[PDB]
Amino acid sequence: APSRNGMILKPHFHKDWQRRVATWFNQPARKIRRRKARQARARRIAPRPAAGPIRPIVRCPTVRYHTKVRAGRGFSLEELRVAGIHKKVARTIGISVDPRRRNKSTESLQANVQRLKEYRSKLVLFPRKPSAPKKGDSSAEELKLATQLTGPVMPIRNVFKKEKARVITEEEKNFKAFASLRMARANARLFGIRAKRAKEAAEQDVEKKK
Amino acid sequence: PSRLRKTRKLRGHVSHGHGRIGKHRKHPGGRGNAGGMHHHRINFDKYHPGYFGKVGMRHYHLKRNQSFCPTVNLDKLWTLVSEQTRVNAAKNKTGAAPIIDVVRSGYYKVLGKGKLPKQPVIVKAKFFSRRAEEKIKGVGGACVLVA
Amino acid sequence: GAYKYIQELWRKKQSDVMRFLLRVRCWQYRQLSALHRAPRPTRPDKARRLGYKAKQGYVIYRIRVRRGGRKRPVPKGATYGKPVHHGVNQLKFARSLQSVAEERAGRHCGALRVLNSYWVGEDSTYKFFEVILIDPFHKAIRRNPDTQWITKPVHKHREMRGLTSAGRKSRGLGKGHKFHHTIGGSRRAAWRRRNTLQLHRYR
Amino acid sequence: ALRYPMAVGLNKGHKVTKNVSKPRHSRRRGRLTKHTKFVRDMIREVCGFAPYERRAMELLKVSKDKRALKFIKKRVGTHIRAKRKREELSSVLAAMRKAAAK
RNA sequence: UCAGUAACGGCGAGUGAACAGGGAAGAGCCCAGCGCCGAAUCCCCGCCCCGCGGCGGGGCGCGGGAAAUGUGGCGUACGGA
RNA sequence: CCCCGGCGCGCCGGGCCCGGGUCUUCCCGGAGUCGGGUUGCUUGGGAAUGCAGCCCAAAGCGGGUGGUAAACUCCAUCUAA
RNA sequence: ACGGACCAAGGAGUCUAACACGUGCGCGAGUCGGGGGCUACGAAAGCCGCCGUGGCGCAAUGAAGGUGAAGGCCGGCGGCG
Ligand SMILES: [Mg+2]
Ligand SMILES: [Mg+2]
Ligand SMILES: [Mg+2]
Ligand SMILES: [Mg+2]
Ligand SMILES: [Mg+2]
Ligand SMILES: [Mg+2]
Ligand SMILES: [Mg+2]
Ligand SMILES: [Mg+2]
Ligand SMILES: [Mg+2]
Ligand SMILES: [Mg+2]
Ligand SMILES: [Mg+2]
Ligand SMILES: [Mg+2]
Ligand SMILES: [Mg+2]
Ligand SMILES: [Mg+2]
Ligand SMILES: [Mg+2]
Ligand SMILES: [Mg+2]
Ligand SMILES: [Mg+2]
Ligand SMILES: [Mg+2]
Ligand SMILES: [Mg+2]
Ligand SMILES: [Mg+2]
Ligand SMILES: [Mg+2]
Ligand SMILES: [Mg+2]
Ligand SMILES: [Mg+2]
Ligand SMILES: [Mg+2]
Repeated sequence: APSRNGMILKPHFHKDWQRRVATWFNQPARKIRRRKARQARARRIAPRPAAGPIRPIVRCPTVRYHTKVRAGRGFSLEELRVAGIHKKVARTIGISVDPRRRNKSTESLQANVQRLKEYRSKLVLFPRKPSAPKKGDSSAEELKLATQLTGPVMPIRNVFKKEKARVITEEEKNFKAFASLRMARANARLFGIRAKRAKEAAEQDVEKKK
Repeated sequence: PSRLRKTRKLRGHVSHGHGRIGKHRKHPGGRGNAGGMHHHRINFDKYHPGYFGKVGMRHYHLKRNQSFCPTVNLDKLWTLVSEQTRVNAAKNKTGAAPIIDVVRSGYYKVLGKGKLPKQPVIVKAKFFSRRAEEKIKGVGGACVLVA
Repeated sequence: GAYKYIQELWRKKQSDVMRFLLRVRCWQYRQLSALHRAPRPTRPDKARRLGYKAKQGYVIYRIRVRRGGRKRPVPKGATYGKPVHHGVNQLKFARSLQSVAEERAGRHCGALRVLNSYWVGEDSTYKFFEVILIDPFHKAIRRNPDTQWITKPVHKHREMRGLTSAGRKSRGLGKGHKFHHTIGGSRRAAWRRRNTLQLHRYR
Repeated sequence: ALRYPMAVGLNKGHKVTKNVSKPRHSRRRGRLTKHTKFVRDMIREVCGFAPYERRAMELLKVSKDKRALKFIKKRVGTHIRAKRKREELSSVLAAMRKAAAK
């Protein structure tokens, strides 16, 4: 029964919730198990980077996050094509490929193409047969220095373009941001109806004319 | 801890703090929010006006990312840049104003609560309030709209 | 390109040709038993695009299932409960008649592996389905890498766990906003996740 | 005058140079090839027309187009699917008139 | 985490997800079809060499069968020949 | 001190006779399924989220999705059985 | 009026979740790593900082489209008078 002032509460405990309680006492054990598998995986694939294949740069969807870039799933076939990397060869040298992803704009495309060219420049490639090097294999002098890389490959960061202070021009002072904003909403709101009214008037005037 | 609680003090006192007459019974009055329009009506009306009924339009598949618009008032505007940014601009003679990009700080709309220092500034933002634009213009600043 | 013509022909099920074949074939299927080993696929094009291959170790069975809904098997129609659960007629079974057909083939031929099935006929009483099964121990199957997957014990009785194409359609699987019920792999998997109280150590 | 990109209006959005590329190949699904057309025209010669299409074509002969659409829609289900079917049956009818004229 | 939220509900009692974002992990592929290749494909029996407690490798049979009512190779929407 | 395994290096008998780019010419798809009506169940899914029965029953610049039924019209995004 | 023949031992406001207020501590327009990761007691503790995503707080209001938080004086001009 309610008693004086308070909040009205609706706990979701009307089922057999005690039959499905998930405790977390195995949490330290999971952390050790996952860590022990990261290490055993890093040893297995050494000297390949422990983090995994290089990932592209992508912009997060929606207006809440489109100011941020993060690691994608894989490089697009257009990005790989522009960088001259065969799509089936890309995975064999630690490049992640995403055939689903599209490139709508050039800047994002060229950002990931430079990424692939920079990664290709840091790639140390061991010959398939150690004793018999081949055309693209790295020289022996840089194979000695090859060491496993920790952390994501070429980590992705959000870098802001610092704009230095500048004298404000009379044209910026005279700009009306709020009036511009309010009129932009109104024009978008009334665009369809205005054209419909305009079209009828043309027909309305034409019928009298002819 | 159980040693600091009433039960330890209620040993030997028969009823245990629930009375000899009314006793502690299972669920008098109902369970949960029962009776809201009935024997519990005074409590609900007195403390929860508006609780019963419906108001306004429904919206299916609401996506709260579409209405994302963090706001900042003008009185906190200069905290988005460094302290030396303000003093260097204040004391410089060429008249160059620093650019404050609120979107970089994580805000979209600029609001007008507060008073600005007497110092020109260029403010970039997706949105402005009317009073924010005038206060920014009153100090010799300029509003810049970004997308 | 004959399979192209046959496929298009079997799309004209109300043409004079196809109506005559469906009608007489349905008559013939009706004089046989509800479970009947077929000598070859009555629909070679439809069978093969469902995985059937014309090699030893692939077999066809024709299953007859009674048409209609599911009556509640309660005596004298009494359900002994609240009015919301009094229905006896007009109730429907959660799985298709094609799925029931595959299950009846899979249960009979417990040593085979149901692969897929397809529609071959129906009248007001029966629907007829041909089921594609595989013998998982024939060396024509075990020595082919592309069919070794279905010899694994994890693929026993696919039709009985909603794994075939017909069976999996009643499980509400799929990508997107229409299939939230089965995020996690199944309806119960989504339910357990949504109905389990996570009590972290530090809470 | 001074103009800025805006998050509202008819030209809203951050400005990015649009890249033009070959459309994904999956986007030609359902495009009619000359060979598939030949096979479908052949099956029509072998098979013919379904009874509801024959009844719908009787309506179109007497120019009862509104009733022809209503009959077809009740059979196929949707206005758009019925419009396509009505046009196709009209083209069949018009083609037979031409053949008779020849 | 979104979120006891959008929504459902004698709109009462009650019920109630998803997307985005951050992480764990990370891997991608194959047919039918459309075609080209002399069925180029497969199963089993008999003999010889090898291996043989996971029954397979090679060679030889005008040995048997399957399979043109379609096996195999190339190839599958990221296009392919 | 025993055994099992894993990782390496050689010989024998086999199989493969293997790729990239630019042009030229060609080819390209899963049907009593989709979709629609209705019934029952189911979902937060609300002029109907999913599933099922019965009836109707496809198309090919088509089809599906685009969270309020419908017509017209642009777009975006995928490519079901 | 009901229970109690007698003795021993056992025997009843707990734990989880949510909320409110009070109090104590830390930091403070901020604060919180809880999930994740790094490095016998120890499943502990320590660390992360381009792991602060995210929660709560820092802005309210409207069903919503949306909007979103002091003024005066001096001098000059335009208009009314
Ligand atoms: Mg009380
Ligand atoms: Mg007392
Ligand atoms: Mg008390
Ligand atoms: Mg008492
Ligand atoms: Mg009482
Ligand atoms: Mg009393
Ligand atoms: Mg109580
Ligand atoms: Mg059920
Ligand atoms: Mg499995
Ligand atoms: Mg379906
Ligand atoms: Mg909250
Ligand atoms: Mg429920
Ligand atoms: Mg997500
Ligand atoms: Mg990871
Ligand atoms: Mg083929
Ligand atoms: Mg695909
Ligand atoms: Mg498919
Ligand atoms: Mg039920
Ligand atoms: Mg329900
Ligand atoms: Mg709409
Ligand atoms: Mg008494
Ligand atoms: Mg007594
Ligand atoms: Mg307190
Ligand atoms: Mg321990």
